[PDB]
Amino acid sequence: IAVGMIETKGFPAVVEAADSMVKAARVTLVGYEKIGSGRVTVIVRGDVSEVQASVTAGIENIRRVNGGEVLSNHIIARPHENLEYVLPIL
Amino acid sequence: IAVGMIETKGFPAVVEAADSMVKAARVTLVGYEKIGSGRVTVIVRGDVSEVQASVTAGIENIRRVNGGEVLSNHIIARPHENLEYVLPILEH
Amino acid sequence: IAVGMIETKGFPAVVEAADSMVKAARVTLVGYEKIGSGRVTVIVRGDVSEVQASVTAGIENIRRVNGGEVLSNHIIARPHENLEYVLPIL
Amino acid sequence: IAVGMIETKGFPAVVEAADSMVKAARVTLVGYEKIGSGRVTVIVRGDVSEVQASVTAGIENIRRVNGGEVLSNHIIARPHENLEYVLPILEH
Amino acid sequence: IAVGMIETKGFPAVVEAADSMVKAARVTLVGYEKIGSGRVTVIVRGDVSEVQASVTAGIENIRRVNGGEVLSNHIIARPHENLEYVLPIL
Amino acid sequence: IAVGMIETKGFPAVVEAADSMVKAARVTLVGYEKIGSGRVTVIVRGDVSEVQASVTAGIENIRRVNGGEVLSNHIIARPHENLEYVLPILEH
Repeated sequence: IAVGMIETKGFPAVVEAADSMVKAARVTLVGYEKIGSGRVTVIVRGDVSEVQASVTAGIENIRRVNGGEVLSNHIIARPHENLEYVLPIL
Repeated sequence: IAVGMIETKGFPAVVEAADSMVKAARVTLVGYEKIGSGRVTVIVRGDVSEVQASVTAGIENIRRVNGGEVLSNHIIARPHENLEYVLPILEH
Repeated sequence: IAVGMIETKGFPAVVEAADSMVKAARVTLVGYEKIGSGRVTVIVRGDVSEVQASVTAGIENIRRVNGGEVLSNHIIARPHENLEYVLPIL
Repeated sequence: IAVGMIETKGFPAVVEAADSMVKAARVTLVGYEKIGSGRVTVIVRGDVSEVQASVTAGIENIRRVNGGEVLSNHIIARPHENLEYVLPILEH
Repeated sequence: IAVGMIETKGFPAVVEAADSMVKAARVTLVGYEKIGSGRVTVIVRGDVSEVQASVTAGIENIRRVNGGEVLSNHIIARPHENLEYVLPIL
Repeated sequence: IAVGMIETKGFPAVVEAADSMVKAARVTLVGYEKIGSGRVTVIVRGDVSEVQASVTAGIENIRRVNGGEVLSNHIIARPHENLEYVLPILEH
């Protein structure tokens, strides 16, 4: 039920973030959010330990990306149920 | 009928803001608004006291966020009814 | 029939602009316009003297906003009827 | 069949532009176009002489606008028909 | 079957680009693409020699535009058929 | 099942990228993605060898483009299935 997010400047980087994330750990990819300014976020759910593993992987592997830039990242272990239908984290 | 808002630059931050807000106090998260340029606002309604507690929590918990940035925040204790049907400050 | 507009960088500020506007004077709020770049405008109609009162209030009260920034503001006392259905001022 | 355009950075300015244009001369306001980055263009059609009078008025009246800024302006006296169905320069 | 494109910062300039393009040569205007950041592209098709003529005209005439700014331009003489329905070049 | 992407600042560049990619090798152009700020990505799928040949060609041919700029590029040889239904990397 944890949520993990990686926000990049650039689309290719966000794809590699996503790929690496789902490969590293037992997490599933649920979201891809654009907010303009080149800022795109990919979002996964899973056990916190796994989501935690997945996010670490994504951040590491983005430096493999020519032009890759990570803007922010975050994990929430136990997100409130109210978030599930306001925010595209589902 | 109070309204609280936190505007961040970055999406993960806005999610923490939201999570923190609804956890800290008895308030309902009613929305999330993009206006471009990375700027996204998370919005809650509740008793002023609870909204004030939600906003304070969200602001202080965003500093935990790697790459998190808070651009603005605001509370209106008693917003005018006119605002509800022009501005996205009732449930989306 | 006057039109008053306040444009801010930031959404919360635009809400406070709106709130203050409708509270100060006999004006009604009709519009909220986004043009990107963080630029959002709120728009009211009413008697010029009131719209005038309302805009003054909104500009004053935005400094109460943590992160508040006013970009522009304007009043038109007697807007042409052609504007009403091209521009979201209605 | 002339076309006149004024592009501003800021929405209130574009409204003044439009107001000024249709007041100064015998022209019709046919649209308003956003392309991002605050950039919004107001567009009119009319006789070249009237369009030229509209645009001049709009530009000079925007300096009245607090925070107003004009980014570009242009007139085409006799625009090619091809433009009408690719570019938003007939009534929106 | 050639494709010619002119990208400006600003809308009025893109209109003058378009106008000049279709006037200079035997080319037809097919596209107007926005990608944000003020960046708008107009797109024509025609014989390469004509498209070539049309693009030269558009670039020259944009300096007539108060506030005119050309960001990029390009011609492809013989674009792959796969481009026609992925990209708004048709 | 490899994926190749080229992200440009500017639309004409992205068209050259695409043209170059599908011409250089046996790959299919599956999309074009805007994320704002001028940033547009062109995306192909194919055998890794062909995708690698497509991307190299596109990058080197964009330097021909007047005003062309490449912001990022990337290839994933064996992308995870999960990506296909969250990210726009199957045909648009």
